[PDB]
Parts: sequence; structure tokens; C-alpha cells
Amino acid sequence: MTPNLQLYNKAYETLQGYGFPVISRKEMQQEIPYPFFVIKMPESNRSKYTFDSYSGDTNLVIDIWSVSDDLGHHDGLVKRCIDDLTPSVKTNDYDFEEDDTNITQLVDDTTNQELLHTSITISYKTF
Amino acid sequence: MTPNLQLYNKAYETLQGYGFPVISRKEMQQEIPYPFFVIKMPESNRSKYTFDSYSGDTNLVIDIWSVSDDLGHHDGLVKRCIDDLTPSVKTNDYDFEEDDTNITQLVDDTTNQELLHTSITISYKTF
Amino acid sequence: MTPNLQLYNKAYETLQGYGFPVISRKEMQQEIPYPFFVIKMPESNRSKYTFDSYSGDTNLVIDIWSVSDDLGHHDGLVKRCIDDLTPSVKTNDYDFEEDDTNITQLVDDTTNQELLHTSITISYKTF
Amino acid sequence: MTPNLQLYNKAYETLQGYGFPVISRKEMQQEIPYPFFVIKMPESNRSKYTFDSYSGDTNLVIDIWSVSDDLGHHDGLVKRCIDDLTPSVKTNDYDFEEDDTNITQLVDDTTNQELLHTSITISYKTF
Amino acid sequence: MTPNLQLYNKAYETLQGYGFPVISRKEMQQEIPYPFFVIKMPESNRSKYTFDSYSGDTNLVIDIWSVSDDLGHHDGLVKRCIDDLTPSVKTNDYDFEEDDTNITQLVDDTTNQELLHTSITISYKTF
Amino acid sequence: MTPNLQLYNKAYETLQGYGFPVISRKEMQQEIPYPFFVIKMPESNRSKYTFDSYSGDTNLVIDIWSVSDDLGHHDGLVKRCIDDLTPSVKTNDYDFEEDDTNITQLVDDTTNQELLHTSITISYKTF
Amino acid sequence: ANMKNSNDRIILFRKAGEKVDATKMLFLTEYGLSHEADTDTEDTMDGSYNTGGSVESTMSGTAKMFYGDDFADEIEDAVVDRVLYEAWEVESRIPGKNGDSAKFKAKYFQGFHNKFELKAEANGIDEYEYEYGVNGRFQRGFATLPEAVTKKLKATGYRFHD
Amino acid sequence: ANMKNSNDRIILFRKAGEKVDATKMLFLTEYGLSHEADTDTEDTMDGSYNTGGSVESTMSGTAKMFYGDDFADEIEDAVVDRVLYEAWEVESRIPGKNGDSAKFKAKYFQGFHNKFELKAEANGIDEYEYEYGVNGRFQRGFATLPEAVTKKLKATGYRFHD
Amino acid sequence: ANMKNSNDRIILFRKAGEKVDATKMLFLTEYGLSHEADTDTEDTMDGSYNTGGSVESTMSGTAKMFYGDDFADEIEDAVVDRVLYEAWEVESRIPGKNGDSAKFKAKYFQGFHNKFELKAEANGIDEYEYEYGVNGRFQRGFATLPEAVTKKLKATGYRFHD
Amino acid sequence: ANMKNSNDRIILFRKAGEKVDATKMLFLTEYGLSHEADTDTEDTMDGSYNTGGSVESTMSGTAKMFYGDDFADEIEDAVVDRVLYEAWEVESRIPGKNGDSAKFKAKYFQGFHNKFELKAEANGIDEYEYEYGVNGRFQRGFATLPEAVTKKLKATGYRFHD
Amino acid sequence: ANMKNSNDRIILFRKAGEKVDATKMLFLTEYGLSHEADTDTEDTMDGSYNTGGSVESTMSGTAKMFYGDDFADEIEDAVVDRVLYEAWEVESRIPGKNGDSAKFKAKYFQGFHNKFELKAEANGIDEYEYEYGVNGRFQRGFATLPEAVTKKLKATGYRFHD
Amino acid sequence: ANMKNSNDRIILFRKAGEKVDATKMLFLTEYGLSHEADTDTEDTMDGSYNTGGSVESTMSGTAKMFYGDDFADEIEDAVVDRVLYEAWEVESRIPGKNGDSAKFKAKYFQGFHNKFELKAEANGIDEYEYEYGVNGRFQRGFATLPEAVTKKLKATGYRFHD
Amino acid sequence: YRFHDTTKEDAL
Amino acid sequence: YRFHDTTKEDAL
Amino acid sequence: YRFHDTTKEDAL
Amino acid sequence: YRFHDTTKEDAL
Amino acid sequence: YRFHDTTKEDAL
Amino acid sequence: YRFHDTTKEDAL
Repeated sequence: MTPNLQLYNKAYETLQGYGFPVISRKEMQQEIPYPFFVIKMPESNRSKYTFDSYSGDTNLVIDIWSVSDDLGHHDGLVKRCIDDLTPSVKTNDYDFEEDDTNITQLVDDTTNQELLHTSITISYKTF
Repeated sequence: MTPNLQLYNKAYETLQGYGFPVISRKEMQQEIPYPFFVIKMPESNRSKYTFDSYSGDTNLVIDIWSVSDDLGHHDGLVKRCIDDLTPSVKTNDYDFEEDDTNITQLVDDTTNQELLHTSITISYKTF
Repeated sequence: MTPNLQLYNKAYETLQGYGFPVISRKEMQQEIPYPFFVIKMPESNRSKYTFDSYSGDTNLVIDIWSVSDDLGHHDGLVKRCIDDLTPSVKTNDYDFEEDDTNITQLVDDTTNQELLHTSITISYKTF
Repeated sequence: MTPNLQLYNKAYETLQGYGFPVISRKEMQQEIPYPFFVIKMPESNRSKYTFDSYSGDTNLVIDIWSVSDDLGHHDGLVKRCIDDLTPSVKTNDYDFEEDDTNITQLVDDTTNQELLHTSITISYKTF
Repeated sequence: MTPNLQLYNKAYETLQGYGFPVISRKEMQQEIPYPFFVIKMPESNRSKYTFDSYSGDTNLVIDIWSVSDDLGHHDGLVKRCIDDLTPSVKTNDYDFEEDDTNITQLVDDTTNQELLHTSITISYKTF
Repeated sequence: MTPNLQLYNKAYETLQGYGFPVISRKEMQQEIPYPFFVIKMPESNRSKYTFDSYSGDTNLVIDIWSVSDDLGHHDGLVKRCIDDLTPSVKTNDYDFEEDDTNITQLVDDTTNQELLHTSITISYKTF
Repeated sequence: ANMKNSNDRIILFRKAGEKVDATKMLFLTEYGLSHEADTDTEDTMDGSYNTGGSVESTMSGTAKMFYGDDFADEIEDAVVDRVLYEAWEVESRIPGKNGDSAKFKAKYFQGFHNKFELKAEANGIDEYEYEYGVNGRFQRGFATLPEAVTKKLKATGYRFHD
Repeated sequence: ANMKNSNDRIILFRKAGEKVDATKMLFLTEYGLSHEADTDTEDTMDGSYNTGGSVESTMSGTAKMFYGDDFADEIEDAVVDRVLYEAWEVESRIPGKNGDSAKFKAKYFQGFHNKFELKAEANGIDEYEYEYGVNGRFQRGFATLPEAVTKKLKATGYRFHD
Repeated sequence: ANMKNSNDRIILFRKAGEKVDATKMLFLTEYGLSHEADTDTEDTMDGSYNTGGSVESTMSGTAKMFYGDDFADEIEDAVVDRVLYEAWEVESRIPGKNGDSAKFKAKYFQGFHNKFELKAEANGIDEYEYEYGVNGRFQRGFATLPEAVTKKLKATGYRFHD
Repeated sequence: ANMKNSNDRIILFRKAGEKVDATKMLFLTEYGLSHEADTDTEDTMDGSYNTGGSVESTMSGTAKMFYGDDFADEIEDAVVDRVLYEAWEVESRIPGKNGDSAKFKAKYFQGFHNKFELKAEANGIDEYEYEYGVNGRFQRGFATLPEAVTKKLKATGYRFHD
Repeated sequence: ANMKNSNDRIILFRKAGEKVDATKMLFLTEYGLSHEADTDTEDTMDGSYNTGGSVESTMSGTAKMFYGDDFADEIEDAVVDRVLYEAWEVESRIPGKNGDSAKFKAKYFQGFHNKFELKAEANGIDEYEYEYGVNGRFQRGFATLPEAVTKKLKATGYRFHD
Repeated sequence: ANMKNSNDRIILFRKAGEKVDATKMLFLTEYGLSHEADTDTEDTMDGSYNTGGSVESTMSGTAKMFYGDDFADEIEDAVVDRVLYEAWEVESRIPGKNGDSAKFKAKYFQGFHNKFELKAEANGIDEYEYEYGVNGRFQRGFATLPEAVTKKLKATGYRFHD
Repeated sequence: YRFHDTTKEDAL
Repeated sequence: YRFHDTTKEDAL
Repeated sequence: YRFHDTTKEDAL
Repeated sequence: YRFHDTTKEDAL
Repeated sequence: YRFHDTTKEDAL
Repeated sequence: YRFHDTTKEDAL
């Protein structure tokens, strides 16, 4: 497998344990209670790094939707994700090390409802 | 809690003490007399800083709406915010230190009324 | 008061002395002869500068509208503004020093009449 | 031939060997089963490099479309392409050396079906 | 006068001597034969340069419209303007020195006729 | 002549020798068999380079259209042009030295037909 | 947490031997204090060993000049006239424990100013930078801050104030 | 895979000759350990040859100062008073094999601190940097990490914790 | 507030010993004045001490050359002919108190020019830079500015004027 | 065409005089070899001439440290203990012609390691860099690559493999 | 206003002692002329004083080489053969007053070329740079420009012309 | 116009004293030739004067190594074995006038290679750079280019060809 | 020398 | 000198 | 030397 | 010294 | 040396 | 030394 799939699987193996539903995209006939996790397949750069290995940069986005009724809970989810997937992720072929994590958070009204939408971006150096 | 939420709560604890209304987003059935404060959830970058800690960058946006009838009072609110939230904010888990503050004002006619819209951005380094 | 307001007022106290009308925005029932001045609330960055003070960059835009019948006079207004507002402005709390000034002119036909639109930007370092 | 066409031909002679269909663009009367490869003509920069040769940057993009029912297989195609086209490609007139490879994936719903769209970019220094 | 107007005038005093019509913008009731010159009011930056003077960058654009029947003549006008306005221009208050000149030519079909549009930009450092 | 027109003419004197039609822009009543060359007038920067001369950067774009039935031939035209116009072009007043060439190809379906569109850009230093 | 900002250090000077309150160094831009031992090593076929040479100690800094001032003029007098100066470095946020309750943790130096450069450039406030050579062992202690300067004469605007 | 992060190195110090537990160097920014042989070469018409001069060895680093601390104050005392200091470099993720099961692979040095600079700048946490001169052959071994410091006193926030 | 702009310093020169009004150094781009003591330290087993060596003092600067001028030609004559020059640095905005009411605070130097470099580059106004070596103690005082140069002969355009 | 990638060079070492297979230097980041002649020139009024001094030769490089390793620890032992080391530089893609068919073109050196620096930085894999001083004339030849290391123990992922 | 462009300086050379018109240095890219006094200072307990050492003077520059030329070949001959060269620096826009009406203000030097480097790089027109060491006092005067070179042989294109 | 491209210079070498055709230095990236006179100056109270010391001359360059080659291996042999090498610099576009009609303008040197460094970096073609020390006066002439190398063995692709 | 406080009451 | 462990039980 | 004013009335 | 191969069969 | 003009009529 | 041509016919 690519590092993209390896990391993406490890991220499922993580978030799917909380019990809240995890999706890559919502289909029309699929009923999803709030809060829920959207997770998007990583981007990965690669380049020659030593005489014996590549190294590169893998960017993961996971994306947390909630009703705005309870912000402390929604932030508890965001913290839970960051604490599980940082500082390092180990998988069969690849190692991942947090370069930086970016939290950006919005109030979304697109759905006639005041949702909270947090995007968590993590840049992993990979070896 | 994330630093984002901790900061956001400390900003409410501050601004709500002036007695003018503070809101994240106005709902349709909710009547808000001017002047009023809009306050927008911080962004946070995080990266390794020492062998023993992270550091990063937390960006706070607060946003003051007033009718243009009296500019000196509006600017009094702007200065009162800046003086309360700078140079440093201390909270339970995190410290915040002003790196810069940016004040921009626009004359807003979107609402068939001449409003003053001041956006205050504060960038805190955080530890 | 912020530096933004202090500068904005010292600009009014200057430009309002030429006798031509000075406005922030024109309202629909308000009749304004040409030429006239539009003046827009400054932006201000702030950052730590010494162990004892902030310093920062405050951006002033003043904006001159005239009929194109006589360009020498319009340029006389431009030069008069620049000579009154540079190299330095002093006010009660703040000092301002010209970092640069940018003059741009357009020929504007939005109003079924050939107008001249000059935008004067002055960047002040402030202390 | 240019390096563009030399590379493009070597790319066909690789990918077309897997038995899945390979196209530069789909025509309306042409029925293509999933999964399939779109392959797009390289860009090339060329410049003087030594007193005796040019050298330059040749940018290859291949583009893998699959139904989302089985992600492990799609990733297997991705990895198979990368392992065949890197680290180096040799052809009659030109040599190509991987500078970097960038893998990006999207979930594509444009077609009333949940497709996986992987874009593979490889930047070859060429001599 | 500003440097903008001083340069704009010395450009008219040159171009208007060729006999072909020179305009800043065409008005609807005004009939202009081809070829003709559009000349646009300069931009000017200013900043402190020595303990005794400012200096700055003043940008002049003049713009030549012709029918495409004879390109050698249109290029003759382009070369004539550049030779008459570089390397230096002297005027009463200001000196101007060519920093660079940029020529671009389009073919323009906006008017149901194939025109040639050349834009000549000259950046003058000014003292 | 400017260097622009000198180079543009030298490019016609080359390409017009192949016996395919060469055009600056196709007019509606004009029938053009494939393949054909579009050619666009060079841009030219200029600046002082020595105490005795200017020098500058002149950018030539030629643009080759063909039906996609035979790609080897289209690439033959691309290679034949680049081989005829590099590394250097001499003309009466100016010398041109290749600094870069950039080749980009697209498959174009704008015309209800699958055409190949190759853009060849060549950056010449000039003296 | 509890990271230590640079601007909480207060640098004070006074001319040695005259009975006056120490004067604060305003508008510091950057600062540094340096200690350096000139150890040699001595080789022998029994084995090399390291010998404890003497230590040089020096304080260094940059400041912006301003019109309501006379102190940079004193620095440039002192470097030429070789005047001995006392100096303190005080940590404005570590208070003394008891008895010293009103004082703040400090280092005391005395020594000579050894460098002064004015730097002036068009489009800029002119800086000066200085170096000070410490004599001997600097002495640890607690220092009284001049309260009239540090907290009474507050000023509005971009000048720091409570 | 199995690349070695810098931050897994733990640097410890103690003043030589006093019976106390070693104190950890917190908030290192950057670190380096250097060994270098001062070889000469002797020419002769029979041919040149290289002669095995002595080796100089030194440890160097930068840290951020903080208020809950007293150790940079010890470094700056040590450089001036020429106090002999023991130091360890320990690899927090290589454990000892048996008997040493609770210990981690280490180098032990003793020597003197030879440099200390404070660097302070407006808009910045002030750094200090130091240099330590190793005496003789550094000694290989396994070191006990002070478990109360390294794993018991965890703290929330940006400070690293499990 | 009250920050000190660089361009308010006025630099004046005249050839020593000839009875003429001082001539202003026009179009300075950057400027600096430096004083530096060469103090060594003498070691002894009773303890090291620092010895008060002599001070070297120097003034330095860069200017743009222009056609209505003859002064850079005098600088380059002076560096070769070793001509003694007086020079003033005057603060154009600090006036004297009384009696000196028409004068401005100044330093007076006399000494020799020791360096002159022309720098010329295609696409540029050519600079010259110089260095001046001060003799002895510079002298404090108040200096009369040449009013005809500084305020009477104003010029339009980008040349500074009221 | 046929340009020579750096990463096709294989660098091998072993401690001199012990009968063991050479160990490969894994994870080189950058590499270089330098030869330089210390020529003087002697002037005479009949004319100057150039005199053929001796040549100094040295090999240098940077590597990433990793946990499945013990070789950096050998380099840092060798620099301090002045251990003589053999080293090879082998060109992994030039095979020997006949008889040497299984071997690859190489240089053989023996000499001493003369430098080792660890460089550790927050947010980074810690590198080590080394220098090695060649004794005498390096010797040309063909070298057998350790096939079990170079081609048998392949690993998945970003580690290079066929 | 009246700022002085670099490209208005004309640099001329000729081999010393042969009766020929001076040849212009075409395609200068950058230029500089330097004078610098090697002053010592002598200390005494009565007070230090500054002593007037001798002055070194030198001219330096860079040019682009071209095919219709033979002069860089003369510079590289001159540096090796130690040929004495005369040189002028002429200000192409300051004319002489009367009698000298056709001449332009100049400096005259004679001396030796002391440096010549060719610089060639792929994707570039090769430069050469040179240094010229002035003998003695340079002499002021007015110089006739070679009118056939400077104004008669004009050329089209990017070569400067009226 | 007629600017001189760097890549029209051809650099050739051969081992001194063996009867073989000169071999071309392929894939140069950058190149330079330097001459520099070690002039002293002698002061006297009658006046200082400049004395004509001897000249050092050297040629320098950088190239890309490739697999179809054996010449960099000769450079690195030559620097160590102190082998005397002849070298030419030829201007591929200045032909000789008559009789020399088939030859191109050149400089001839002989001397020793004095430096060779091989620079290899991950993600890069390894360069080597060299220095060559010229003996005596270089000699002017016209050189025959090896036509079989320069024009017969043309190759397709990015390798330059007509 | 010993430590002396900043104030004139503890002059050198 | 030999190796000594970090703890006070192995003081120098 | 002492201080001398800029003007010719206070020549050296 | 002469050339020696990498392997233990050609130890120094 | 004195000043000499550029032209061959004022050769050294 | 004098000039010698590149070719083996003009070997040193």
C-alpha cells in the first residue's frame, strides 16, 4: 500500500473506536446523527532524502461536525483526535511524525441549522 | 480543552463584562441592539518548539458593529477590548502573548443603514 | 483613542479647512459639488518594538474626486494634501512619520461623466 | 521526438500492459469500464546546464479512475504505477530521474456515482 | 505640481507633435482616426532616500491603437515613442531616468475589426 | 524596428518556409487546413546592462494546432521549430540567445473535434 | 508555560562613586550578557589535561535614541573618559522573599564601557549600541527598582503602561 | 523507518562531588556533541606521514529560560567559579538489557562549563546558550533516569506528556 | 513618542586653518560615529585585572554624488594629501538655551580623512563613502548652522523643503 | 545522458586489522572527497618557480542516525581512541571486467577518523557528520560488495529496494 | 535633481610610453576607485597621538567580453608582463571652461594592472574583472575624449546611441 | 551585439610528454582563469614606491561526472602523483587567419593540477571541481581542435549538436 | 566589591 | 574517571 | 583643542 | 599499503 | 608625473 | 616553454 492508504486506515482504526459515525462522504439515503467525523484521503509528497531512502510529507485532514448546542463536547472530540494521532503514528511500512497541526473552526449555517465545523489538518514527515 | 476554546472562553469572560451583547452569529428571531460584539473562533497552528514542549500561533478575531452616529464611542470600545486582551492572557493550561494586533475599520451600508464595522485581529504566540 | 481615530481626526482638521466638502461616504439625499474629498478610516498594525514600547504601521487613504475639465487644479489639491500631511504628523498620544506615499489616478466614467479619481495612500510608521 | 513524446510513449508501453484501458481523453461513443487510466502529455522546461548539454524539468501526470467499492485495489494500481515509473526512466534519446512524486486523491460524485480519482504527478529532471 | 502631472504633460508635449491624435479616453461623440495614442496618468511611489531628499518610482503607460494592415508602421510609432522618452526626461521640478521599459502587443478583435494594441510601460526612477 | 518586430519577422521567415499555413489570428472567411501555426507578438523587457548598452528579456510564443490522429507528426513539427529557432537567432540590429524553452500540450475539444494544441514559449536574452 | 519574556529585564546604570539613584536604560532593542573562560589544554605523553584559565565577562546592547534624553550622551562620554560605571540587571517579576519584599532579583556589576556606536540611516530612527566590560565576579542580590520611574511616570499611547 | 528523533536525548547535569540526584536540562532548543583530533603531519623526503595528536571534546547547546527555574543561574555561576560538573547524555528509548533493565543507554562526562551567553530580544523569549568542555575519555554506560522528574510530574497543555 | 530621526543630524566640514564657513555634507545616505577602547586584561595568581588602554574614535558615512558639487572632490584630495579637517555633527532640532539661542547642540572634531571609495554600477547613481579618524577628545558645544544653506536656499520637488 | 547519480556510490568501513566483512555506511545525506597539494613557490631574480610540496587527502560526510544501528557509536569511539580504519568507496554500477566479474570499481583507503559532530535540533532527526584523514596514496581496485547487505536484506516502504 | 549617473564616467587606458590615442574600456558593468591611508597610532602616558602613514590607491572594475575586441587580451598580457599603463577617468558631462572647451574633467593615473580574472558560467556571457594599482598622486585635469569612438561610430539596437 | 558566450570556450588537457591527442574536458559547468601580481610597496621619507613582485597564475573549474568517462579519474591521479599536465584554452569561434585557417585562437599552459574535490549530494549528479597551477608565462597561439571529438561524434537529445 | 542597591541611600 | 549513575546513591 | 563654531568668524 | 578487498577472506 | 591628455599628440 | 599544438603530431 501507499503511505496514503496506510495512514488513512490507521486514522479509521482510531476514530471508528469512539462510536460516533465516521464517513468519507455522506450518501443521500444514509442517515447520520450528529456529531460525526468526515475524513479525507491524505496528500503525499515524496523525494530522495538519503542515499538509501526517500522521505516525504503527508497531509491528513479530518473534519468534525456537531450541532452548536455544546461546544465543550465538540472541543473534547477535537482534543481526543489530536491526542490519539500525535506526536507519531506507526504502521507496517511507514513512520509518521507530526510536523505541525492546524485547527480551523467555523459556524456553519448552510443547513438551516447552526452547526460547528472544525477542520483538523496534520502534516506528517514520513520515513 | 484546546487552546482555541480556552482563549474563546476567556474572551467571552472579558467582553461580556461590558454589558453590550456578545454573539458568535445572529439568529433570525434574535433582536440585538447596537453596538454589539461578534466574536469568531480562533485558529491555532502547533509545532515542536523544544525537546520538551510545543509552541505555535493562535489567532483571535473580534468584530465590533455600531451605528456611525458616534465614532468616538465606537473607538472607545475598540480601545477597551485591546487594553483588556493585551499584552498577555493567562489561562489554566496555556499562556498567550501578543505578537501583533491589526485594527481595520469599514463603513458598511449592506443594511440600508450606515454602520461602522471594526475587525480586531490579535496574533498570540502560545506556550 | 486608538491611533486610527487620532490620525483620522487630524486629517479632517486639515482637509476640512480647504472649504471643499469632505466625507467618509456619500448618502443618497446629500448633494455634494465637485471637487470633493473622501477619507477612509486608517488600518493599523501593532507589534512590540523595544522593551519599553510598541511601534507599528498605520495606513491612511484620502481620495479626491473632480470633473476632468481642469487637471492642473485637481493636481493642486493632491499636492496640497501631501504637503500638509507629510513628512510627519503629531497628535496627543501618537507620532506619525511618512514611510512612503503612493499616488494613483484613474479616469472614471461610471457616472455618465468623465471624472478624475485620485487615491493618495500614506504609510506612517507610528510610535 | 521531443522528450515529451518519448516519455509519453514509454508511459503507454508501461500502463497499457496491465490490461485495464488507458486513454488520453474519453470520447462520447467509447465505452470504458472501471478502473481506467487517463494519461496527460508532459510539460517540459529546457535550459542550458553545462557547456555541452541542456537539462530540464519534465512533468508527467497520470490519472486513475475507479469506483469506491474497493479502495485497496485502487491503491494497488497507484503503487504499481509508481513502482514501474520510478526511480528512473531510460529511453532512446533521454534519461529521466524522479525529482519528486505527488499523490493526491479525491472522492468524485460528478457522475451520480461515488468514484475515486487519484492524480499522480512525477517531476523528472531530464538529461 | 506632482511628478505625475509633470511627466504626463511632457508626454503630451512629445506625442502630440507627431500629428496623430492623442487622447486620455475616447468620448462617444468624438471621432478618432487610426492610429491613435491613449496615454494614462502615471503612478508614483515616494520614500525617503537621503538625509536631504525623497526619491521614488514613477510608472508611465502609453498605448498605441492601429489597424493591423501595416505592422511595420505601428512598430515605427512604438520605436519613435521609446526613443523620444528614454533614457531620461527632464522637467522643471523633477528628473526621470528609465529603470526599465516593457512592450506588449495584442491583436484585438473586440471591435469587429482586427486591431493592433501595443502597451508601452516605462518605469522611471525619479529624483 | 523594435526587437519584437525583428524577431517576429524572423520567425515568420522560418515557419512560413515549411509549407503549412502560418497565421497571427484566423479570420472568419479564411479556411485553414490542419496542421497550422499560430504565432503571437513577443513581449520585451528592457533595462540598462552595461555603461554602454541595454539588454533585456524577449519572450516568443508559437502555437501549433493539429488533429490528434497522428501525434508523432505533430511532435515532429514541435521539434522542427525548436531546432530551427535555438540556441540563438541573429537579425540585423539584435542578437537573441535562448534562456529557456517551455513546451506545454493540451487535448482540445472546443471544436467538436479532438485537436492537439502545443504551446512553445522561448525566452531569449537579447543584446 | 511560565516562559520568560525578554522585556521583563530592567537594565540600570550609574556613574561609580557619586551618591545618586540609578538611571534606567530606556528603549532597549536587544540585549546580551556573556561569560567566557580562556581554558588551554596541556599535552604530555602521560596524557593531556585541561587548565583553568581566567574568565572574561561582558554585557552588550542596543537602544533607540530619543529627544527627552541625556543618557546616550553619558555613555559616549564614559567610553572616552574611561569612567567607571556600576550597572544592575534586575528581573522585574521575581520579588524578594522577606525583608527584601519590595526588591527584585538582580545581578550587580561594576566595570567600564568599552564600545559605543551610533548607527543612523535615512528612513530610520538612529540606534546606538554599546559594550560594557565587567570587572571581576558579578555579585548576586536583590535590587530596589526606582518606583517613581518604573510605575509612577506612566505615559499613554504605544509606550508600555498598565 | 526507525529514524532517531533528537528530542529523545535527555541531557543531565550535576555539580561534581555533592551527593544529589542529577538535574535535567529542560527546554533544550538545539544540541551538539563534538570530538576532534588535532593531528599534524611531518614531511620527509622519504615521504610524509601523519602524527596522532591529542583529541579535544566538547558539548554545546541552547535553551529557553523560564520562571520556575534555577539552573541557568547555576550554569552562569559555574562558568565564573570554574566549578567542575558531571554530565550525562541519555537515550530515552534504548533500555538496558538485563539487570540494567530500568536504565537507558548513556554517555558520562565530567568537565567544566566554558561558555554562557544570555540572548534577549524585544518580542522574544530570551535564550541562553552554553559550552561544556569534556575532560578525557567520555565513558560509556547505562544511566538511571530520574523517574519522578521524567514521568511522574506530568503537566497539561503544550508541555509534552503521555 | 519623541523618537529621534536620523535625518535631523547635520554633518559639516571645513579644511583646518582657513577662515571660511563650514560646508554641509549633502545627500548623506547613512552615517555612523564610533568610539572603542582597546582594554586588555593582565592575569595574576592573586587574580586577573583589566587595564585601561587608549581609545580610538572614528566617523564614517556614505553619500550620493551630484553635478552641482565640488565636495567629494575635496574629500578625495584630502585623503591623499593628508589634509587636516575640522568637522561638526549638529542636532538640527536641539536649540541652545540662552545666549546660544540661535545655535544647535553639536560635537566638534578635528582629524584626518582616512578612506574614500567611489562605487559606481550600471543602472545607478554612483555613491562615495568615506572614513574620518578623530584626533583626541571630541569637544561638546553649540554650533551655528549656516542659515543661508539650511533655510534660505530651499528648492522645489523631492529636495526637502518646508 | 549517462549522468552519474551520487547515490550509486557505496561507502564501506572496517576497523583495521580485524578479520571481518566491511560494514556499509547507511543513510548518507551528503558526501565528498578532497585532495590538495601544499605547493610553495620560490622566487629568484632569474625567475620564479613552483615547488612540489606534499599532498593532503581527506574524505568527509553526513549521515542520519537511526535506532537499528551501532556504527555511529563506532565512529565516535574511533575518533577518541585514534583507531586506524580501512575504508572503501565503491561505484555500485561499474562492474569488473573478467575474473573480477562480481566486483565493482573502487578506491581503497586506510587512515584515521578525525572528526565527529552530532547535530540535534528540535523538530528533526539528529545528524552526525564525520571527517576521515587518508594516509598516503589511495589505492585503485575492484571491491566485492557485501551481497547479503546490499541485495538480500531488502525492506519495504521508503527504504530503497528493487 | 542633478543626480550623477554612473554610466556618464568614461574609463580610458593606454600602454605607457607609446604614441597612440587612448582606447576606451567598453561594456563596463561596475566600477570603483579607492584611496586609503595606512595610519598607525602611537601611545604615550602623556597621551596617544595619530601618525600619518602613506596612502595606497587603486582602481577596480568588471566588464563583459565581446568578439569585436582585443583589449581584455591586453589586460591579461599586462598583468603578467608587468607593463606600465596610463589610465584616465573622465566625466563625460562636465566640459572644460575655456580653451579647454572641447575637453572634459578628468583624473589621470599611471600604474600597473595587478589583477585579472575571467569568470565564465554556463548560461552566461563571460565577464572579466581587473584591478589597477595607482602609482603616486593621481593628477587632476581636463581630457580630450576620442570623438571618433565616442560619437562618430554609433550603432543601432541596444548599444547606446543618440 | 557580438557578446561572447561562455560555452564557446573549449578546455583541453593532456599528460605532459606523451605523444597523444589532447582530450576535451566535457560537461564543464563553470570556469575561471586568474592572474595576480604579489606587489609590495616600500616606504621612504623621500616618498613611497611600488615594487614589481612576481605573478601567480591559476585555472579553475567545475564539471559533472558521467559514466562514459575516465578523465576525472585522471585528474585525481594527477593531483596525487604530481604529474605535469599541458592544457589549452581554445576559443571555438575565432578561427586563424591564413595557414592556421583550420585552427582557433588559444592559450597554452603547462603546470600541475593542485586540487580535486568530489561533491556528492542526495538527489543530485555528483560534481567534481579542480584547480590547476600554471607554470611561468602562458603562451599565445592557435590550436587545432580535435575534429573527431568536436564535430564527428555528435549525439541526439539534450547533448549539444548542430 | 560587594552588592550595592540601586538607590542613593546605598551609594558606593 | 569511571562511569557513575545519575542517582545520589552513586554520588561521586 | 577647544570647541570652535562653524562660522568664519570663529576660524581656527 | 596495497589494495585489499572488502571481505573477511581478505582481512588486513 | 604630470597630467597628459588622451591623444597621441600628447604621448608620454 | 613555447606553444605546442593539441595534436599528437606536435607532442611535447
